[PDB]
Amino acid sequence: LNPSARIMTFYPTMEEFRNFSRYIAYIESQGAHRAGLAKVVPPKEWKPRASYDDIDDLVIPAPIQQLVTGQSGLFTQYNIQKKAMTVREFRKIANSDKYCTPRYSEFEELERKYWKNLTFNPPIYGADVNGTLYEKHVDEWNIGRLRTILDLVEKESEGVNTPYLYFGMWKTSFAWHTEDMDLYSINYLHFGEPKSWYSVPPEHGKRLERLAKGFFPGSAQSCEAFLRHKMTLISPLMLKKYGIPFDKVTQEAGEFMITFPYGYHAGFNHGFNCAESTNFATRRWIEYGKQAVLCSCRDMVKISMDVFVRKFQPERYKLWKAGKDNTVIDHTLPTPEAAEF
Ligand SMILES: CN1CCC(c2cnn(-c3nccc4c(=O)[nH]cnc34)c2)CC1
Ligand SMILES: [Cl-]
Ligand SMILES: [Zn+2]
Ligand SMILES: [Zn+2]
Repeated sequence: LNPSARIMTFYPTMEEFRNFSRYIAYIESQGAHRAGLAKVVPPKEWKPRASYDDIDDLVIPAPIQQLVTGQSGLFTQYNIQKKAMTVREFRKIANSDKYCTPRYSEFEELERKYWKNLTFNPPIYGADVNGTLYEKHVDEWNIGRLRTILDLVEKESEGVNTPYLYFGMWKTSFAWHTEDMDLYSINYLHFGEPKSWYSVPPEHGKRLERLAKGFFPGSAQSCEAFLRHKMTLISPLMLKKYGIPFDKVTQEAGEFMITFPYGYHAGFNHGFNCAESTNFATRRWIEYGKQAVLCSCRDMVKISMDVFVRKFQPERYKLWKAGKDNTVIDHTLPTPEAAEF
């Protein structure tokens, strides 16, 4: 299924939505993982919070000023940490004449304005704030407690399993990358202006890596997995010029985005908004975690796979420890939990 590897959108009912892990296995049975990114529109009746009029006192402890350098669709992003500020102070700056969104009719027009102006007037991103906007009683798709097998690290083995908040403004960006340990991720857009994404199918990920290595040879010699530094920006026109397959999608308030193992993604914010995210796992991820290429030059996020191999692959434990496990990943295959569909 999904032989084109295009980004799929799902509209689950209230009954289908209630079981997170089962619904993840369902979208994989439909071939959603092949694109490396999927959209899930929850039922209109479901709300994770009754109101967003009570979060002005929330503190953003480490805001980052995003400085961009480059030309011809090739850029490097540098971070400057600024002093702590509240959501109220952040919203005032985000909506001010200096940083607000420019006037536009079509999305294509805004996308052109982004790629033409990303090196001028550096914006401020209220990124990686530890916290949640979900109310305590919410049991459906609660980012703060998904309860997947990723919790086996947490049970006696900065958290990858904990929630993060992202306060955006016009022209704030996220560079090309896969998740830490090639895990899955979940992103919910709570309120505000849209967030646009770019994605490369996992079956074509090595092609993006080869292109990036050719463009930045100095970075590659210093670190094998330099894309994990999250500093590299490559425009969709540069990917098209070199025949790299990719897709695009715009996420609106009240919508979920799912990233899959070894799915490269990048993107930008249209204006003032707030997103919540975390990492999660399925049984299909274990092989991805065992084979993930890690950052060498840095301190970096490293999860021991030992606990997963004992529990889910006891027959291969001895062969794995000796380094003789030569399993080849087929990126098209769905998770074993999708067997019932
Ligand atoms: C400690 N942190 C762990 C998660 C790390 C991480 C991994 N992925 N990732 C992102 N992916 C998708 C969208 C966004 C986005 O809208 N803003 C910012 N970061 C994003 C951020 C950052 C560092
Ligand atoms: Cl608000
Ligand atoms: Zn990500
Ligand atoms: Zn490195």
